[PDB]
Amino acid sequence: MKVEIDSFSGAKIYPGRGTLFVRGDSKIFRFQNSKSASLFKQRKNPRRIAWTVLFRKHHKKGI
Amino acid sequence: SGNGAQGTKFRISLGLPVGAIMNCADNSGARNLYIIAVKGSGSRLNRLPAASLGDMVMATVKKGKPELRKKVMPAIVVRQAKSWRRRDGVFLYFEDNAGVIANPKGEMKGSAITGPVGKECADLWPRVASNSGVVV
Amino acid sequence: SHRKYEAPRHGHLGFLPRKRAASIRARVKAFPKDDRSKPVALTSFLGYKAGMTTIVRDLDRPGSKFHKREVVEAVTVVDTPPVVVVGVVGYVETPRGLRSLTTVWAEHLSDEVKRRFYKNWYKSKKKAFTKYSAKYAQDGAGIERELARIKKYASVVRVLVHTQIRKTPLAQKKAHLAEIQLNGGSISEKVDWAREHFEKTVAVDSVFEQNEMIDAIAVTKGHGFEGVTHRWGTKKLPRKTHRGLRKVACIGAWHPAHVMWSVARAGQRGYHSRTSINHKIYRVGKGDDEANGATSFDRTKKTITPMGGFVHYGEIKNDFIMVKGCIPGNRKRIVTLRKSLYTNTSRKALEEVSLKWIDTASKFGKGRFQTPAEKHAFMGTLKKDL
Amino acid sequence: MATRTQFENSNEIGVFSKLTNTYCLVAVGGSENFYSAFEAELGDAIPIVHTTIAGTRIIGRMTAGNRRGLLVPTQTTDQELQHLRNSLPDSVKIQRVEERLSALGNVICCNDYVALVHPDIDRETEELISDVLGVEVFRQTISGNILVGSYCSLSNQGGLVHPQTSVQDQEELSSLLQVPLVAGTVNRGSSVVGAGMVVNDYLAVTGLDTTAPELSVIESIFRLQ
RNA sequence: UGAACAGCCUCUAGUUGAUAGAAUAAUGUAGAUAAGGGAAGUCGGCAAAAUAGAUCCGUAACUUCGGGAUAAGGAUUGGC
RNA sequence: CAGUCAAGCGUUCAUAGCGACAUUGCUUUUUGAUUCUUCGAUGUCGGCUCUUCCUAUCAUACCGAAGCAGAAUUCGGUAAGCGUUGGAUUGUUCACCCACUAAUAGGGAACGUGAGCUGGGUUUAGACCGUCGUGAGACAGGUUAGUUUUACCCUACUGAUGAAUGUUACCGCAAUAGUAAUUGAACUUAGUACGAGAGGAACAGUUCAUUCGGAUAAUUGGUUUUUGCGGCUGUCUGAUCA
Ligand SMILES: [Mg+2]
Ligand SMILES: [Mg+2]
Ligand SMILES: [Mg+2]
Ligand SMILES: [Mg+2]
Repeated sequence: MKVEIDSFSGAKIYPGRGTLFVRGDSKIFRFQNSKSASLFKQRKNPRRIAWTVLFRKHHKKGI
Repeated sequence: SGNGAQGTKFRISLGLPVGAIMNCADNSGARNLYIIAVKGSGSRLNRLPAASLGDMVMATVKKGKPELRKKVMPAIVVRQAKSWRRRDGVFLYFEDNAGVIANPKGEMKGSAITGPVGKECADLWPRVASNSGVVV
Repeated sequence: SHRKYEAPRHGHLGFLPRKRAASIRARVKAFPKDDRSKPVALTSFLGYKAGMTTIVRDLDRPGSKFHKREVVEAVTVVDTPPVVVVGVVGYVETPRGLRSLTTVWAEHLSDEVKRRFYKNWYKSKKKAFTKYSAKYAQDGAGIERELARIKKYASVVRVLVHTQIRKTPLAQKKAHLAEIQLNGGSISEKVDWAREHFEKTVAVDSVFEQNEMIDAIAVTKGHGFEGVTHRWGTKKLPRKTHRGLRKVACIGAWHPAHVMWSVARAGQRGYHSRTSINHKIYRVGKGDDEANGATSFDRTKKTITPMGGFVHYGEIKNDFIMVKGCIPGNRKRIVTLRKSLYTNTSRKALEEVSLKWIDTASKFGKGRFQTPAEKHAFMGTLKKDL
Repeated sequence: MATRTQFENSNEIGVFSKLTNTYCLVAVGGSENFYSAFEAELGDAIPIVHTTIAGTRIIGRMTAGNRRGLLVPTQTTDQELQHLRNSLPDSVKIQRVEERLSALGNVICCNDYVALVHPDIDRETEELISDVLGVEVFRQTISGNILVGSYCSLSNQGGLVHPQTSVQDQEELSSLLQVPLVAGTVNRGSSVVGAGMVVNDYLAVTGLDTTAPELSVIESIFRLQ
């Protein structure tokens, strides 16, 4: 199997878990759950959502 | 589908009933396709015949070029936008409903496809896979 | 006049009446056909439904489009402690059917099985099978005359067995007792096997093995009184309907001047005994073993229990059967697993199955992690961890 | 020979197969006649690999191949990649491409020396093609057809292009590729020539409905005699 | 608060009256939400949804020249 | 709706398929005829919903015949097990087109079914037009608006208890009753059999799908009084916190 990464939060996606979304510019996004999927559809920036890997990498928290 | 099927297809969750309008992905000059029928659909009282990705439908061009309007022609669904499950269990969906024009044997009226197509459609129709830019 | 448009009948007439089951343990109405050539073995087993999970396996179907490709499938887990053999019974065959003639019990009966013979256990002198054990502890006098009676008569031998409810996380303390048919050897060999196995435990791998198609017999989940729309699946009446719309409009013609039995009506939904056939065993797990949830490809030592335990059930410290798909009944319910009544080839019942990965994430939410070590490695250190 | 073959009824052989000088790739769900054509014509000198790319029977439109290298999309699994690594000779290099257009047979029309690509590919993918295939690259369209792999059939000796192609585009592409090009049809008039057939230095395989003048044009432009 | 004797909350004053208790089946009455499609339902878009204040831009055919007109159609709005 | 007869048709040849002139029937989904029952009232159109029955079988199963070479088709037998659709117009039944499908067969059950619905039509009282009439008014002529009541009783049906079989508990047997699965596509057989060619099968095998049914909730989606967490408006608790 392959363990994919969340396109919004960077969480690990196990097989059969979450959803996938193909945008009209032929780019693939993978969501581990409906929470990150709905934040993506609400167009929030993952650099400003405090629990994401990209936020913690930006803010040097636990790095 | 029916006649021009290259192999079989697993059941995809039906997302396009009769009366649905989808974008027309090819370069044949048509803008949208209006679904009036699904090939191979069964019979149940009050149930609308619905289409999924890779299905061949009967459609009319509601908006587009006048030599394409006001007649029925076969079409092939290439983008579904209703989420369906594969046998590897990913749930996936596009962001719009889209199809292309074809004859009853399945070869495309147009020549190029804009945007992605599904692999369940590209495996089933080789001309769509031939003119398709990206297959996901 | 005739019905204007044809449509199939709502519901199945062969599952009637849709009433509550007589007991919470469903009856095994038929056992596999005996042949007197195989060794003496049980035909079924008892377990408790624990819950469901997913696996990933590589499909082997030579001709499918998903041949030699990974698929993810839903399996359900049945917790099976080793069952305890107490008692055998023989059945002679009469022109009015099968009839039991004697029952010979084991000597020492445990408290969890003799709680089955009581409604108020806490106020009792516990006098059960005391004079029967007094019939024992002679040499043999009142014992092998009944055993030789079962040998001389009794064309069908069945074994009384009982679960070990105290090994499970259930709070019941009162074991389930059942009859399981023996399907090997002659009548004398059957009763000799039973006599040797009195007061002894039989494990689940002695009766089941991998890639075996089995049947699940259980009572379904109860739902109480239900309207006709969800109980039978009839069409909802339109919105501007006076006096309600979750109904059936015409419940019969003028003649015959009675409501027919075939008309769908409201009543009890669920809690019916069902037998679902052709479920493939993917794993016969051992409870005396770590890395139950590990495969040859995963190879991380984790048990089959998910994070936080099975929801509403608990732990799987005993042996278990991983079986493909859905079985009737909800969690914490007794379920009888039975061998197949026929030999199925089908190129699907003969498929050899080797698992790749078993899901052990939490079912009490959107679990991200399979093991607490993996969760700690991903999240780093926290405030509570110093 | 332009060999008449069908893929279970399909007269498009370039969709289901990829033929180079050094190797051949065929789909796993193929008929005995379809395998027997490549086995008889290619012989034992050239390996034929039954492969699946990204879970799809279509492999010719998914992959772009060369005698020096093979390009596969991102969606190709590790089992398929390892099977291709074992089955293929050590000379060829197999490298995954991470690019949005992701259907490399449609995107790329290539031979041993020179390649035509889709105009809008990424620069990293262009450099990856130039590295792995060792092939100089041009971004060009065939009379406005962006899918140069589907709308051109190319070999070392010559090339077949789209029938509705401007003549000026024909000498421009011929001078750019240093091979003679002919506008023609395959499979009783189907426009998609690269999807219609596969060709290499000594073999061309086409659909059964490809007519005799079309087959004569094929053998003339590819010099298979 | 707000344009406002609108709606919502409060002060003075006045009530705390309308048989109650326990459970939460079906079918109701009243209030709601729904993936994908969007009137295919129906005699008929019945019912519901959508729109909504204010500022700026822009506004057709026709006309009894007064209108149509908030036509249609766009953009903005907090706190400091 | 079905017989019988056989002048003819069918190249030739009554009867493969038909069949004139005659003549014997069956049916009660037509319309009449009659007036028996009901006028101290049996709710009179159509549709929606739902069950069952009939066979005079549209499809599916197995067969017989051909003016059956193959493919397609036609006639007939056992057969009612199983299915028989989505729409535009019209209040309609009916009809007529579009389209899918294996097929879109015909009917009954107080012209099934209004204390099941609806109320478009018809069929009150308002109103307009045309024709007729001096007029009041008339018109199976056209148009528009027009209150659809009651079950808590008995039976039936669906589910639920329960006295009495010395008491109580556990494990069972099985009389009787019900019953369920259905249809298609693709690959291959095979461009094979057959045929002069055009054309072009079938059995076995494999992978899927349609309709139906019984469960189930690992995953995905829906639902939110977990009023669980966060945010936001207005007001009130002097502010802050809450
Ligand atoms: Mg209807
Ligand atoms: Mg009727
Ligand atoms: Mg009927
Ligand atoms: Mg859960």
